[PDB]
Amino acid sequence: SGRDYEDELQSERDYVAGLYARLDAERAQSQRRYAAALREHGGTAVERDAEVRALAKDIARLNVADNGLCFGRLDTLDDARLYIGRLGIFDRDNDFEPLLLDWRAPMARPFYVATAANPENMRRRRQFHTLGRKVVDFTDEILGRPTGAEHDATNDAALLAAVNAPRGEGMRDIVATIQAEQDQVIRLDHTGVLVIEGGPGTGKTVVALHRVAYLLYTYRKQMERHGVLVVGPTPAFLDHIGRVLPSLGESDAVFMTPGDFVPGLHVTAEDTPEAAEVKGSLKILDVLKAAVADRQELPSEPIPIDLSDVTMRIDAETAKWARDEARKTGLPHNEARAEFVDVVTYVVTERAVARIGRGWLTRDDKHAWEKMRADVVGELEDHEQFNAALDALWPILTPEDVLAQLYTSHERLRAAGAPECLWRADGEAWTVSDVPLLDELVDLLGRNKAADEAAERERREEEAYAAGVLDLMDNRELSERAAADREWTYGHVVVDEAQELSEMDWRLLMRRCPRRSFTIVGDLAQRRSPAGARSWGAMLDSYVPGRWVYKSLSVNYRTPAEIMAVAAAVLAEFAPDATPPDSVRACGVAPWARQVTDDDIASAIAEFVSEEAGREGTSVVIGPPDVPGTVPPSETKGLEFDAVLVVEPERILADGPRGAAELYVALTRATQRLGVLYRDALPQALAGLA
Repeated sequence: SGRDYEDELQSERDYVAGLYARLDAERAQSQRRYAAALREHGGTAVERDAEVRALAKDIARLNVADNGLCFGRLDTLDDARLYIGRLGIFDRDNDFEPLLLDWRAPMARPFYVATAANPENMRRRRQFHTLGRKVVDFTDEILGRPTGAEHDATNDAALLAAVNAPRGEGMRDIVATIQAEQDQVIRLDHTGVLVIEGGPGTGKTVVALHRVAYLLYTYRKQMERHGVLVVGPTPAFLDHIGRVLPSLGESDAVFMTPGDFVPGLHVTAEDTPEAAEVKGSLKILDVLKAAVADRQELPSEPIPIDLSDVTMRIDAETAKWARDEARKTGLPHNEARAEFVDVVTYVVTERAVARIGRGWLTRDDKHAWEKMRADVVGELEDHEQFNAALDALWPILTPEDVLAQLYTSHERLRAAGAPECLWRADGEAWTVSDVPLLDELVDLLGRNKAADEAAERERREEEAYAAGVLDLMDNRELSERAAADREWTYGHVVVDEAQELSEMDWRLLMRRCPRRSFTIVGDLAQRRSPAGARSWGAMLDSYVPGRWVYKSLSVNYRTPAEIMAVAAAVLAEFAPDATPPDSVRACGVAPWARQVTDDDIASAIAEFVSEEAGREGTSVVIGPPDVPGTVPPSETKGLEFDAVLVVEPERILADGPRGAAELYVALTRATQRLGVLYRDALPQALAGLA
């Protein structure tokens, strides 16, 4: 925040205001011509209709571009300024100098594909963050070795400028290496599944978003109507993405946490690690199917049907055989219900007619036999007891019913083949591991056609009553339509912190992306989830074996080396095979530790809070929920802060079998300074932090 930035922003605001003035002038001219064409067009009806439609299309085109007219600016190496927006605007008075470029024009291509290691003759790319007509702010990206001058809202420019290292045995530009790796990630031709993995502080998220922007510009024909699915660990991370997400053209993005997959349901609770592991693996699919198959009951004792004349019954043999036929049909449960009903009806009807036709009737009397069968079927259809018995043997199911009955009772649990770990008192107390099972049960169960039809006709009847005429009887945004439907298929899927996704989450995401375009971002060592990935292949080979590309970003520049010494020391203990990233930037202040006493903890935390108010940037306190004014490390899993104050490393390191990774994430969050307080002693680590 500074007067220079404010003045540059004001200049850009004035330019955008002039653009909007031109927009309004053109819209006024178009509206006047539209009225004139409606009222006084002397041509034929077809010509009048054509001109009126052209003007209406023009007016609609102007209106849709009113919001967020301008995307940003390109500063060429030759100092030429190009403005990129939703529409092209030209001066007829000066031979059509473009005041604004339509983002799809070739001259606007660099705004999407340009990179800091293979620039398209451009010096700088500036992005405008806007609301309505006003520019809320702007952010600069320098396509070279930045000097840390211009404001970027990501600090990458200043941090890269703050690089510090000797030339080395072989002279290396260091910065150019980072630019080259990020470019080679971004400009990759492979449009299939891509995996980006790098140590913390390498800015993997922004690189991935740049890759997404490049893909969505290059292949806009194949993806723009399908949109993007951005999956994040926490809502705050998705707000961060919303802040830093580059231009997508006319496309749109749908933001979801793994607990948001089921439309209309939000879940935050976490299971025990054992239950999480069993629910996350694909071998739960064997349980779920079994849990469905168990709902197809059989009579305990024969069920009297009591036809008006022949006192029929349905028995174990008939029910068993009809259930086998329905299962063989291969349709979902709520669809195979119809086959089950049909088979039982046929068996009962044939027995009943054979009884009625005793002596005098035989199958060779084809017509009499068929009409007798039709009569008996008609009588059965309205037979309340028969229908109730069938509904008791093969009920219509919903996913919540299946999972609640499965979790709440040990009998159905054993029948499905699940272990005792899954039992819980409350069936419908959903947890993040249940969401993919609920989604899969929608495919396993399906819809019952007759029930939906009856509900529709009823709804029409009550709506006619409400309208008071009883006796006489979408234009949504891409994200709105996409998030409301589970069947929506996305053109691209972005997953950051992807190591936390279990096998079932990957199954769901692949179900929602048949095109198999994925940008997967994460770091395996940082995994906190019990069911997370141990290796990318184990997750991705079930879908794209040998057709997924791996890229890495070893160089680390955003987070100081001094705290990285401690982070690498911890990494050496909870993961002996792990190799930390190459740190190429030391801070001006080393991290610090102190043994804060029991009552001094609040004083120290408040002191840090007070100090960070006069500072510049953003900072946070990481600690157990038991300590006032602190957040757990998992709540910061994908974020970055200037200053972090960590509470009781020896305590948060012990919760769960994966606490060391949580502490590693917590320590590595900071970009400027790291303070830590402990109570007993250092946890046989952090010796380089004092």
